[PDB]
Amino acid sequence: NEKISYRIEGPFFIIHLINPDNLNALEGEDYIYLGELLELADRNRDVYFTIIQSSGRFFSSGADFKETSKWVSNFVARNVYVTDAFIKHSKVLICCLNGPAIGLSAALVALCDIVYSINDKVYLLYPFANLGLITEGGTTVSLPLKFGTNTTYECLMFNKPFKYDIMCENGFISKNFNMPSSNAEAFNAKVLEELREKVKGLYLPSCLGMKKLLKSNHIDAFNKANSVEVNESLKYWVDGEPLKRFRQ
Amino acid sequence: NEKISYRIEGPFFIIHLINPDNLNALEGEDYIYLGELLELADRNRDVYFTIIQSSGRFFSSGADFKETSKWVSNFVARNVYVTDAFIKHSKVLICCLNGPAIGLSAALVALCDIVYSINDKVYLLYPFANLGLITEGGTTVSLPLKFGTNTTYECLMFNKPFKYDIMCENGFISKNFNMPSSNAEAFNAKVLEELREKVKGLYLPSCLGMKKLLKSNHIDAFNKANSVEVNESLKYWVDGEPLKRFRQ
Amino acid sequence: NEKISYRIEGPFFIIHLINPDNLNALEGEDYIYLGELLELADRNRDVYFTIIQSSGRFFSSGADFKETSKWVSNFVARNVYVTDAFIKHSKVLICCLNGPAIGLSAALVALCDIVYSINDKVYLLYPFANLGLITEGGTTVSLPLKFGTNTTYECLMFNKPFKYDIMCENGFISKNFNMPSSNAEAFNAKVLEELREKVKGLYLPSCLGMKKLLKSNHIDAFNKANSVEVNESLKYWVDGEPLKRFRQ
Amino acid sequence: NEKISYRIEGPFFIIHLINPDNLNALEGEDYIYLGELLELADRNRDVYFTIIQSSGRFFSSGADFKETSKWVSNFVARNVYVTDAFIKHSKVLICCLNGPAIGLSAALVALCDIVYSINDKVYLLYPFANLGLITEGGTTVSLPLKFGTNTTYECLMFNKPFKYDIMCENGFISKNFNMPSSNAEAFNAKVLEELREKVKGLYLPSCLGMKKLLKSNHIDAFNKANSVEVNESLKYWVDGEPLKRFRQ
Amino acid sequence: NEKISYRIEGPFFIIHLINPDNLNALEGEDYIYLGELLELADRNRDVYFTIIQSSGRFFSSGADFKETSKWVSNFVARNVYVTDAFIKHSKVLICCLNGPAIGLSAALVALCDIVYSINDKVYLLYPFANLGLITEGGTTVSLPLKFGTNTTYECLMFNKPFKYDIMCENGFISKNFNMPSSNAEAFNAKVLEELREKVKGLYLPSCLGMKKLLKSNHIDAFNKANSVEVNESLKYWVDGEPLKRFRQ
Amino acid sequence: NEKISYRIEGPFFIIHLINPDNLNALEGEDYIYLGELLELADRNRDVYFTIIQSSGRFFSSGADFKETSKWVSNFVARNVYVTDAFIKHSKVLICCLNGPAIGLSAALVALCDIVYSINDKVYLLYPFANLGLITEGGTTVSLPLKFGTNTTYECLMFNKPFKYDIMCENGFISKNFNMPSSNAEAFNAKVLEELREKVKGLYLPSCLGMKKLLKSNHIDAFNKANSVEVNESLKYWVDGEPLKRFRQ
Repeated sequence: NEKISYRIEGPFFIIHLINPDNLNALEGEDYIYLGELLELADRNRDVYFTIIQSSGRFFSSGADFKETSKWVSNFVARNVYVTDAFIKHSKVLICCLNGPAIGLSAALVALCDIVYSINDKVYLLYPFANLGLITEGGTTVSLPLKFGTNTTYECLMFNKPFKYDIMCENGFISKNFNMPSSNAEAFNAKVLEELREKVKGLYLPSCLGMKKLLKSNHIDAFNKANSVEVNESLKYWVDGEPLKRFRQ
Repeated sequence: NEKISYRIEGPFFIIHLINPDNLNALEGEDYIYLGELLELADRNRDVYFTIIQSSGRFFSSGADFKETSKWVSNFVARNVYVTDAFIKHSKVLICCLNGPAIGLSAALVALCDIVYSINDKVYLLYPFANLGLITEGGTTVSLPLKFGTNTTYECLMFNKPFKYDIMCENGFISKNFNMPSSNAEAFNAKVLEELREKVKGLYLPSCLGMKKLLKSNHIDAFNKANSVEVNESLKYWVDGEPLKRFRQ
Repeated sequence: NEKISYRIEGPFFIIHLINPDNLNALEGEDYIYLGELLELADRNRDVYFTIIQSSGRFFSSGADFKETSKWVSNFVARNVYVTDAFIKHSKVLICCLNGPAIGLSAALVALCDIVYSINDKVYLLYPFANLGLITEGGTTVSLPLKFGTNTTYECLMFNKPFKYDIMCENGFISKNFNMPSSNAEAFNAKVLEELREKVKGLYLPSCLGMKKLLKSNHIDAFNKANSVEVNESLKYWVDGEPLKRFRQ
Repeated sequence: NEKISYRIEGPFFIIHLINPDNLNALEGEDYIYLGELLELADRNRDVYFTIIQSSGRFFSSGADFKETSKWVSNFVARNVYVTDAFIKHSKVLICCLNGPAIGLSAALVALCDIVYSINDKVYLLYPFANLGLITEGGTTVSLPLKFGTNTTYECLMFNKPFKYDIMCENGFISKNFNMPSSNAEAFNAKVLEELREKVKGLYLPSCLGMKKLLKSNHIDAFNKANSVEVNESLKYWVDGEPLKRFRQ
Repeated sequence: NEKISYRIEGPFFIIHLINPDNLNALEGEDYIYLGELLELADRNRDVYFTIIQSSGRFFSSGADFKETSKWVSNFVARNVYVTDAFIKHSKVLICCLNGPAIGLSAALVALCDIVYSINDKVYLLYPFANLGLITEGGTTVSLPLKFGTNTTYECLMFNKPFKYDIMCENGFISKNFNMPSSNAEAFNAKVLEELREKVKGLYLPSCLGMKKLLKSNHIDAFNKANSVEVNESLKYWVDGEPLKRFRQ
Repeated sequence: NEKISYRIEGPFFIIHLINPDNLNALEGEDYIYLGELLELADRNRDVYFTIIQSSGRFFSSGADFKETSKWVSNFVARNVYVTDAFIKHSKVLICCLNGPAIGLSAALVALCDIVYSINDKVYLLYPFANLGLITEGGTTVSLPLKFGTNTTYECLMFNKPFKYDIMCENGFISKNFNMPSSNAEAFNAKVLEELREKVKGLYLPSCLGMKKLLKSNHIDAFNKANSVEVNESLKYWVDGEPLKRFRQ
């Protein structure tokens, strides 16, 4: 893949979105690829942390759109697959939010264990109501969990962003680096520099044991959300509203 | 009913408490009526949102109190009935908090999906400990969910209000309109004006699909809370403490 | 026990850590004793509230460390026993945080229903990753519940404190008394003075009824966390990492 | 109570229905009394087994029937109370079926851990459909559990007995003593004689440990059945059908 | 529909398979139609029982088989739809087994509340292993429930029939009419004649109340089985094994 | 291991107890070894069925018994380990019962998916009450599931065998080969001969898909039983009763 790279640095398996010119819009095969990198990280016994980093001004603008139009099966398969990979991952998922994330890629940011922001202009947008669709990527559970149920209805029902202030107010962001949006690259490096200091001394397998115990609180609910979100959407696709809306 | 009106405006089924002289105190039949308006809204295929609006300085002061005194069966039936109607409603419930809500009507404000406040003097009071009673209207689940479990014990155990600051700190309020308490009517209009702009463009059935998926996270827990709250209270009624306290 | 006292004052069963010289470090038998005081409080029909108070500058520095080294069975038995006593207690648990709590005693502070702080220097530290161990004392459930899941991963994975600001931001603390750390004794008295005013008027059995309904939301999850935390740790003990680390 | 006696013989707390002239029909206070004997047995640390024995040709013909007619609250309270006592009992419940059981007393026979029959004419009848009522005494769970779900619908829907053949076919009866119905007294003695031989040698607290682990499989489902059976019946009582039918 | 008729006789909504020449093989639209008859029966407030009757020597031989071959979506939609209709039906489902049932129609016989057999040659066959498929029509739950888990593995793993003896041994059949297979018509009439006698006297809404309480024991498990059976099969379809096998 | 062999024959991974002189009594390391053979079978993508075969007149007489006596930790570790391996195994487990099984090895026979008996003298004995112990090897769930809850209390409470008649009455045995106990070897061969015929034609991965869906009905309950059985036993070991009894 040309749009996504990865490397391993000690106990950190680093994944990087490197298509800043297209706002790291991602296609179905890019979400499959992302899911296969998480499988590589999950099987590497040296890796303890999987860091998701991007580039440019946006973290990701979400799904890139260009009865064979029954092409929506490959769209739903790709969503379920990469959502499932984020849900079951056993290594510590850390998102470096270098800017806004929209759609499915905003959903994956909400499934990460720890999130860091470049600055206070980041936001998460879930435009399901404007696309004639419903929750996806496990957001049925992840948004009420991490932002509270009333805030969640305000954002989702009226297609409004989860902004920085709301993020800080719910503790979704562990640390804001307060750095210019023109350099994601320095933000990417300074997070890894800070991660290298905080793991010194620690017994890393302990991080994995805690995560495993922590993930069991909601693992059923996340897995069921992945399934009922798909099921419930089929009828939106059969009606055809998403198909108009997905064109302007 | 003279104390409660309703009208439909496009996709908004609007319910309005219009007894500002008695602080919109409500009797058992007023809670039944409220429950029957939610059934009318829930069956109207044009309605997508049910807005609960009040009048005057208070949203509601709660239950209006004036072996035939086994009149507590009609009090518990009315609580279960209207709590159940709020729990199962499939349209987006939006509360316009024009002032304080106390008791059962404070419980229904906590069951709404979205809440807006007129100003920073609003509060929610659950005086169960001062009435020799226990949680009701599904507050066993709704308060820890939307305010956090420690805050919940502080308010409930010592009969203390959930004030505006606590509300904003937990994101219970989506927007404070910062308007004088002498005009609920202008606050009621400006919320509907803002709701008319935010639904433009959206696919409304999408709002319902998300809600249905969202409500399933806690539907069992809310339904069981409605039942065990009643069960567990019976013995408080059999002792007689509420009966003294319900008189001064 | 010389390090822990208790007394009863009306409806308040008061437990007090009185070993400020050793930062109220506690041994296995001190955690057993704590668990037996909660059984005495839980069976006293006059008691409605169990207040946990300490002394000096620290609330508690946690476990005091000085194939017979299979002495870890008595360490795991003591943790399960006192965690279980906090989990099932039916009286209102109120912690007077007079300073930092670390380890197992930080875990018990997170199981209390209501927490008050002496001042803004208090913190909670869970150094499991630095000891080659995993979550304990029901923290698998209590930390994500009361601080949110992302904040929880940041603190636990990197051995970082849950500080005052994070505490206030999640509403973990009901009231900060803003008093010097040199006098826990005046902080202990002023909390009890304020508790004596807030219970006046109330029907105390109502406090117990609400708690019982409130505790049922998570009782299964807390009991299972107590068990799987032990189970999952055994292999950390069998490896031997904790044994080195527990020495410097 | 004149209709019910009890005695203790080593580790056996023996309860005996001794009103053969009225077919051991039982009134509300007799079901309360039965429930209080199970509390005495449950608290006696010497008792390991609670044997329920009757007299005459019937084990029990069920409830004995002779807005004050809101006397149905004391009928529902008595059912919930004695059902709950059978559900939570921690000692081995053994029923000596000396003949047919009908109604609520047939429900309690289905909640016993072990059942012995005098002869092949015993039967269990649940006439809920002929009384304009619904399942009670936890039969919603106990009948499908111990007789299978299709057999259960055939018996309940059409008011038909669970006969001996059906009982043996599902293993509801551990042993048929094949003795005449004219002597329950010899059947009562020969069961106790056989119980005295089978406990010799055994570690009795082991019987209690197994039961505790065994009861946890369905304890939630039994407790919820006790509650939803009552809830769901209220509307049958409010209609009035049971009231006619309860008279001929 | 030419292959399926229905009529209403007092409280019995009678559905009849009338294509004995093709062994009542059913196509996708015939399963949809069956599902729509259950919706008509479920909404008719006069109906209390829905009787499923067939004709000829077989109850049904199952699915009738004659990238457009992505025709398997309409095959999976039809299975989920009619399985769901049987799962949620609120009226008493009674199957008149006039002979063998195979496949999806054998699955629907296992979802009926009560089953009657014409004679001892009836059998139920689930040939999933011989078709390169997996459980369907909720058989994941219904077979272990009504036949026991070991018997279930023997039949399913090796493509072997659930025969009459196994049926009687688990109480799946309420009554065998012992009548020749050459006249389903007289068997159909004699069941309805016997149903007309057994409902006399009873309070029919009581049948519905019991069913509602009874169905709640497993409703979650049946609904989840309907979903995970589909999900898990997709990959069998993507491999292509069913497609060969579905041809000979 | 000298007492246990294994071989692979097409899709059958065959495990064989070959110590007929000691009635295939098994030690802790033999249960570990059994657990490691199930891991080898579970990872072999060619294997679809794991057949457990024994030798001589007994299938197995159970645990072979010959503060270092804190040797009970290695006894509880071995039980949990091999129980867990049987619980999670994904290949079809088939037990060839060549005679009686007692203790932990009787527990593993109850965890097999399919059971065949040599003749009608086989039995399963769970002597927990005679050893001052409680249920183990997941029998808390497996016995009530496969034999019914009343039968289960009769056998367990009074230390009585689950005999052949009870086995056939609950369908625990798929087929009795009716062969002399002097030749387990011919019974072992004739089962494999019959297994080779029944798999011909079938799509074997289908067997695995069904099993996976089937095992999910009770997987939580089996895993929790494995844990709470151990937990609850510790106090029986701390008392010391098992230690006397384990000697005569």
